Amino acid sequence: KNVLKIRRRKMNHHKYRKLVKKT
Amino acid sequence: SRYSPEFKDPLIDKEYYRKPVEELTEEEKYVRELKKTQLIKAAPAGKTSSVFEDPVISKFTNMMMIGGNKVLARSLMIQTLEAVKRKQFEKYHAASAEEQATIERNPYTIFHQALKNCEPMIGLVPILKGGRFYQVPVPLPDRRRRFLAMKWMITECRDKKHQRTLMPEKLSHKLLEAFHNQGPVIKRKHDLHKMAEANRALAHYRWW
Amino acid sequence: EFRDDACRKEIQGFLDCAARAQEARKMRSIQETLLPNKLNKLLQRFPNKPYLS
Amino acid sequence: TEDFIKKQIEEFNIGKRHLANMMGEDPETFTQEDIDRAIAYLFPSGLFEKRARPVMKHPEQIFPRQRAIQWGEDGRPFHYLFYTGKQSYYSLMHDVYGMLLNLEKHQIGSRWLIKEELEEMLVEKLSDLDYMQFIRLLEKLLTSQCGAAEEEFVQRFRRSVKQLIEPVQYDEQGMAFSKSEGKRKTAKAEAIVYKHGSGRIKVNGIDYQLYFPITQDREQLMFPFHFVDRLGKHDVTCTVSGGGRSAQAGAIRLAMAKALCSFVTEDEVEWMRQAGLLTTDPRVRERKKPGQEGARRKFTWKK
RNA sequence: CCCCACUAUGCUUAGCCCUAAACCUCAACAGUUAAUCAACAAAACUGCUCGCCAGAACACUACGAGCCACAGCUUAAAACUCAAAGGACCUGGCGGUGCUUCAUAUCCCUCUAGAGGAGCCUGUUCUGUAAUCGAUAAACCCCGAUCAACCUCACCACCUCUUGCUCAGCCUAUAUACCGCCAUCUUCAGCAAACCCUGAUGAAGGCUACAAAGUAAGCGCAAGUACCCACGUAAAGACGUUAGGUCAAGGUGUAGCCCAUGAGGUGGCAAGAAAUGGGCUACAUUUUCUACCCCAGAAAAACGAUAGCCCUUAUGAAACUUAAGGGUCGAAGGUGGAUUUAGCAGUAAACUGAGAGUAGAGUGCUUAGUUGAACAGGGCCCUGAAGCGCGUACACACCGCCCGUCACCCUCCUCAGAGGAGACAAGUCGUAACAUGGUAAGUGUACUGGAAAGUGCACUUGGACGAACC
Ligand SMILES: [K+]
Ligand SMILES: [Mg+2]
Ligand SMILES: [Mg+2]
Ligand SMILES: [Mg+2]
Ligand SMILES: [Mg+2]
Ligand SMILES: [Mg+2]
Ligand SMILES: [Mg+2]
Ligand SMILES: [Mg+2]
Ligand SMILES: [Mg+2]
Ligand SMILES: [Mg+2]
Ligand SMILES: [Mg+2]
Ligand SMILES: [Mg+2]
Ligand SMILES: [Mg+2]
Ligand SMILES: [Mg+2]
Ligand SMILES: [Mg+2]
Ligand SMILES: [Mg+2]
Ligand SMILES: [Mg+2]
Ligand SMILES: [Mg+2]
Ligand SMILES: [Mg+2]
Ligand SMILES: [Mg+2]
Ligand SMILES: [Mg+2]
Ligand SMILES: [Mg+2]
Ligand SMILES: [Mg+2]
Ligand SMILES: [Mg+2]
Ligand SMILES: [Mg+2]
Ligand SMILES: [Mg+2]
Repeated sequence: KNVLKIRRRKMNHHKYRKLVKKT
Repeated sequence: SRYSPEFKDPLIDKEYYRKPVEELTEEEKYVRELKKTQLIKAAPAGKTSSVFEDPVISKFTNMMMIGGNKVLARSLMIQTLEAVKRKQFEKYHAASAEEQATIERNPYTIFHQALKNCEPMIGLVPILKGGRFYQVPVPLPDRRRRFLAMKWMITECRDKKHQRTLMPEKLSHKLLEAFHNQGPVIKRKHDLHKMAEANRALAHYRWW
Repeated sequence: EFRDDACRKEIQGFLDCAARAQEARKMRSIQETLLPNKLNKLLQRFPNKPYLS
Repeated sequence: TEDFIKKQIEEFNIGKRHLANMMGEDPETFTQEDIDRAIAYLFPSGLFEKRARPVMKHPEQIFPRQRAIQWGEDGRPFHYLFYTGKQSYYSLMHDVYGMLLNLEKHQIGSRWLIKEELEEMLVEKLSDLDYMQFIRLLEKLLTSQCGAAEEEFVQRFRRSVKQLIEPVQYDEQGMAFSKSEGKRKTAKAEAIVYKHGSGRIKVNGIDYQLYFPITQDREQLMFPFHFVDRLGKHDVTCTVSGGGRSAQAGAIRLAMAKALCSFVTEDEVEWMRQAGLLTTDPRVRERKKPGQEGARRKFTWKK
């Protein structure tokens, strides 16, 4: 199987961690 | 090629055909009997059975030819041989009997030995290991060695450093220098050998 | 100083060894020519049957 | 079909009689060669392809061999190997195998017919590998000490596979000579070589050293005589037209060699042929082709 | 990413933390192998029990709650949005894709002659003008043109005619409607109707010669044919690819003008700031001039224009603007950088004719002939080919798809204004993911960085390692 769902989740998590760091 | 693959190059050699039948091994007799029923290419207009024929000089003339001027190339070759012979005769006459024994006057021998001296033993070839080509040293087969010697001779004679000096005299002088193991052609052979030695460390880059 | 006159022996050895190398290449090529092709023919004759019949 | 071919044969007989009447020849002794000549005269066609030209041949030669129906009214095929689809080929293979079994139990003149010939014999379409299999089997049969009983069969599949010395003529003064011709490029040379002479060679009425001031051409003239060790033994009168100096020299060389063949022994003639002194150089100028600089030179490519 | 140094950290003790692609992605227990089974994967099921699931995204998120956790973990929504998202396969394209064998003037080296440097001829782009059009990567660029002074001419300026040479006309748009004729792979050998079989009767696939499901008309190759052989060169070269070229050969569908986008007359541009493609001439001593067509004599700092200027002649009604000849001048240049073209033999190279077309006109094209070579042996980085495979998120098919930041607007949610999500929607910086995606990808966690993301530690294959010995 491809990892497109995992990639979507990875981007979500990365953006969330970045936002938490920012604020 | 207007000749079908069944055509074989002729063998122009009087001694080969005049060889006694009893002196022929079974394979040689088989070869002759087979050739008795094989198509043969017509003899090219360059080589004959003449006893004065010299394949090396013929090839040198061909290499010296420019634009199909066989007459002019042969003229230059014969003029060079005559000049070499005249210079050697002059040295022989002007030289004392002690060194007259060693002084050579055969232009054909002088030419053969000059080319042999010019022959390079090792050349530089691009060899590739991993995706990069390097000027790896490599032995040069006999054909390549002879060709390189002849081409170096011809190019050095053709250089523009010698002005108003006709090719006969230029080539005679260069051939004499090579015979005596000197001159720009031998210098070029030594430069090739020096570069090969300098890149000796890359020998393993060769795979064959 | 790259004067072959007094290096004649080593130069002749090098040339003979190069000629022997080419001869060895030729003999090795002809000798190489069980072969994978023949072995694949044999395996085709007796194929693996990972299914039923 | 068979009835169609029979009607065609009747038509051909009637038409052959009619054509014989037309040409005035005897209908009885009218042969296929006569029919072909008469048709070529009456229907002149310049079409290069001979097959495209008018033809009035026997229906047997015209129509292809049609395979007859392979079963009877009851539907049962005739040959027990019918269902193989290659009954004739496999019958031949079966017979060869039987002969090989019997042989095993008991104990430059021809070639093997081509696959097309075998197909024609078997009125069936074969394959390269089928042909190779059959040829291997036949070769095994040949090697297996095939006697007359087997050789009679084998030969059904076998297909059968030196300079022409000129006659020596005599001049008015009784001197013997030989005349020959040779062409090189555009040069054509006719050479007359006398049996006895002092080596003189007169080309176009001119001495050879004057006609061919080029050492290469003089060497080419020398090459045949020098090869057979007959320098100074023969006089030559040559006439060469067309081409340049080198083409003329080559043509004269070929003509002289061919003429001298009449005066050298057969072994010497064969040696000359092996040396290539009797082969007509087929190398001629290659025509220029449109859209390119020369015969092979192409116009400078512009990426 | 690669190299070096070094810290947290990996280690021990005592506590925390409580997360993994924590996956053998296959729950515990008992049983069966019988009548199989969407695909793939690790064969199909039966009974019983618990846990969990009910379109995607929002979302490993907000809020609430619990916790030694204070940028955390567990549980976990809704609103707005969409008609899809997804899983497994088949065919193709592609792979900075693997093994093997190769390219035969061919991909690299190797051989010869060139271009890339100079002048000139010519084409094109750009500029210029009132002053055509078309080709324009291989497959345009001495190309339509085997040819432009007027004509040709379709262009521009001005003038003139209107049932007009035509039972009108249009060189007006559309080659992305076409016929016609072709370029291209093709320096290929395959395209194949009609049947049969396999796959559970899915898209699809169809071979092993000691043969295992293919048979095949037809087209092509081949064969046959022209030239000088049976060799070679021509010719031929299918089905398809590039909506490749041509509406300007002509015809033609559609559309458009009809006192003009039609027709006729006079005159006129068709040049060079400059770049670039092809060719010719050269740079000379294997050369230059002469005689001859190859046994010579002079030249040699001169060699070198087919350009420039003047004159004459040829054609024409018209010549400074076309050609030839002569005179005059003696210019740049001194064998050319990376790069690049062609050639396997009567070839490359050099030289000499003839022809098509014109009244005349090319250094262009077609073609005949002469002299006439060198290398042809090694290999697979780049180009490519075939076979056998592998991967695939591409299918407009890698000139693809696609991720994130920054600013471009509308809806919803949380919120003291600001954030988050989604959509609309064109950009900027990268090229992170999909091929070994050019550093395999990803999970947990920590640090770091415009940004996709980099790295450390452990884990997963949802990668491969080419699957006898070498
Ligand atoms: K150049
Ligand atoms: Mg997201
Ligand atoms: Mg584990
Ligand atoms: Mg988590
Ligand atoms: Mg949370
Ligand atoms: Mg909370
Ligand atoms: Mg090439
Ligand atoms: Mg130039
Ligand atoms: Mg134009
Ligand atoms: Mg255009
Ligand atoms: Mg006009
Ligand atoms: Mg005009
Ligand atoms: Mg008009
Ligand atoms: Mg088109
Ligand atoms: Mg052709
Ligand atoms: Mg053909
Ligand atoms: Mg188009
Ligand atoms: Mg167009
Ligand atoms: Mg008009
Ligand atoms: Mg002039
Ligand atoms: Mg006049
Ligand atoms: Mg001068
Ligand atoms: Mg990337
Ligand atoms: Mg990567
Ligand atoms: Mg990682
Ligand atoms: Mg870092």
